Amino acid sequence: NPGTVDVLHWWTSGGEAKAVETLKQQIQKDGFIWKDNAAAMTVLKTRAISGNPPSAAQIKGPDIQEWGALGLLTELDDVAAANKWDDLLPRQVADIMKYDGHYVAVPVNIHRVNWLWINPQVFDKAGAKVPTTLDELFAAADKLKAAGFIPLAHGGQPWQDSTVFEDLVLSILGPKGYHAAFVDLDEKTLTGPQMTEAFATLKRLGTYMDPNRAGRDWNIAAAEVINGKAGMQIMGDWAKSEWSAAGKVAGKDYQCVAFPGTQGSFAYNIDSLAMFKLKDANDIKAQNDLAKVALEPEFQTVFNQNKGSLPVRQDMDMSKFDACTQKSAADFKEAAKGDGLQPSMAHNMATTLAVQGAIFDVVTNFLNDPQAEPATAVKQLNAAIKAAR
Repeated sequence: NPGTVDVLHWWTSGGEAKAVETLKQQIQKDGFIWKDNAAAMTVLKTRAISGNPPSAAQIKGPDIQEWGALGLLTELDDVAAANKWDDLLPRQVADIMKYDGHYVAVPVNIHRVNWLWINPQVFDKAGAKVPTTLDELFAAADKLKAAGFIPLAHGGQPWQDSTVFEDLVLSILGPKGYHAAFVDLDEKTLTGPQMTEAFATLKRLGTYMDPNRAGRDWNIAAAEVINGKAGMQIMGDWAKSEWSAAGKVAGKDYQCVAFPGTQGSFAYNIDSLAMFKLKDANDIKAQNDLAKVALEPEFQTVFNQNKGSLPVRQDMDMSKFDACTQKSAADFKEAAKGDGLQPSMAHNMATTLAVQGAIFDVVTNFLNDPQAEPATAVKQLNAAIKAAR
C-alpha cells in the first residue's frame, strides 16, 4: 500500500491553491497519495502523543523547538544532504529549522514585517513627504491630518498593536537592542530609557489613529489606504495582496518603504512545515519527497508569488517576482550581511507564545490608556515577561 502525505496547514485561499496543487501533483507523480486539512494545535498534539501524527504541519519559529524537544519530530538528514539545504538556505533561516543540529522542518516563505504602506496620491494631495525618519513620519501625519485624511490606518487587535510597537522598537533601539529586548528578554534593555522612549512614541502615534478602531481586521485598515481615506498603514508584506486584488500596481498606486528608522534591518516572519516522526516505511518515503519538493524551485516560486513573501532559496530569479518583492530581497541580503536580520515577535519568531501574549497584553493595555506612563509601562513589560516564563 502506497505511502501517504497528510499535511495540516492553514493555506486556504484560491491563490494558495495553485501552489498547494503543484506540490500535490508532484507527490502524486512520485508514486504517493495526497491528503489535506485546513485549538487545532491541541488536537494535533494529542494525535502525535498517541502515535497518529500527520505527516507534517504548519508550525513555526521557537514553537518548533518544543515539538523537537518532546521527540515528536523526525530528523531530515538524508533529504537535507541529497538536496544541499545548508547551501540553499541562509544560515539564520536554517538554524530555526533545526533541533539539536538536525533539520526537522522545511521553510516555505519569508515575510517582511517592517514595512510602511503609502498612498502616493493621498500624500501628494496633503503636500506630505514620504518619511525616512520618525520625525518625518510625524510631519507626514500632521500634513495628512491638516488635509482631512486619516493619517494612519490601524486596526484594533493586539497583534497589530505590537507590529507597530516592535517597528518602533526596531527604529529607536536598533537591531541589537531589539534583539536583546525580544529574543534575549534582557532586563536592562526592557526597562531601559530607550524602551521608555518607544512607549512614549507609541502613545504619540496612537493620537494619529482612528479612536473607534477596536476589533478591526488589518485588511479593513488596508482598504482605508487603498480607497484614499488614509495615507499610510504600518503592516507586513502580506498586505500587498489587498492592493493586487483591488487591481493596484506598485509605484503607480502604492509605495512600500521600510519603517522609518529601520532601514538596514529586516524583521522576518518565516512559515514552515514541521515533519513528524512516523512509523510507516512508505509514509516516510512520501514525507521525504514532500520536504524536498517544498524546497524546490517550482513550489518556492508559485507559493511566494501568490502570497507576497520572498522565497527562502538563495538561488532564485528575483526578476520573476514583483517590485516590492525585489526590494525586500535586496533588503534581506543587506540585513543578513550585518546585524539587521531580526525575528518578528508579533509574528511568533522571537519568543514563546506565553511571552508573546505578555508583551501584547502590556502593549495593548498601554495604547488603550491615554494616561499610561511610559516609565510605568517598561516595568510592567519586564515584570509581565518574567512571570510568563
